[PDB]
Amino acid sequence: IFLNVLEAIEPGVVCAGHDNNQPDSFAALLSSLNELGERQLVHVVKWAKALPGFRNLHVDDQMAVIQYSWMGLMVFAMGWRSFTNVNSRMLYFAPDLVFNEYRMHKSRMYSQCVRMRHLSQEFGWLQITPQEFLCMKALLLFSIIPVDGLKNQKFFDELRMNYIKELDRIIACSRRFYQLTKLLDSVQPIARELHQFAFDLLIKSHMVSVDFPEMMAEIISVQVPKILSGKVKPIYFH
Ligand SMILES: C[C@](O)(COc1ccc(C#N)c2ccccc12)C(=O)Nc1ccc(C#N)c(C(F)(F)F)c1
Repeated sequence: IFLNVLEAIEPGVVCAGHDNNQPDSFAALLSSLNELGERQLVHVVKWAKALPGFRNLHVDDQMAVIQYSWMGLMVFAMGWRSFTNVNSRMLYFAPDLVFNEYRMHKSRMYSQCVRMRHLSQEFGWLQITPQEFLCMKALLLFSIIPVDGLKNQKFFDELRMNYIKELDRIIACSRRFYQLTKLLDSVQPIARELHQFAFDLLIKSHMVSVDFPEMMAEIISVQVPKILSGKVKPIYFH
């Protein structure tokens, strides 16, 4: 039942709308990454709200965790696509936005991309199944909260616990749980580097010819700083 649900609500492919007939440029690549992220958010919200038990959370907490977890969710999903689609040879951000090393360098996000490629390879090395991927991704939505707590911390704690239990079941074991939790923890530092990058870019957006979509600009200026300043922190297993 649980896996049936995750499979059913998994979003289809989301395209960036990038012009691949134009020579690569920092401005063009970043405008496309921004647009892609904005398009993806729309689906992340619909996805999250259709997750088992998600509606139990206080309305404010729902929006909050989606926004805090947004980067991590996409890093994880992107690494999986890269693994399944091109065996981690390139970063599959979208069917029309595939990054080779040249693009990684021109985007000025090289270090972050390399780390995501390593994550992509991990899916292969650990032979992560599509079902483990789905459950781990759902768990990622419940892996970052305010140090001060949510409006209804109890409901969140209950939900996170239940999702960990579903991962347990899909595994059923100790060694596997160790690997998977270690993998999940690895997503956080990567999302952090991207959060920092996004924040720095927004602040200087008017000087690099980059354009930021409405929702993304709000989240980067309201939510991301809470993460970078340590007011909102990921939940690590280890
Ligand atoms: C530079 C930027 O356009 C900034 O975009 C974001 C800024 C702040 C976020 C927050 N909070 C945020 C959360 C989620 C996605 C993007 C976000 C970018 O990184 N885009 C990007 C687009 C698609 C995927 C994918 N898949 C990824 C990937 F996750 F890194 F892989 C990255």
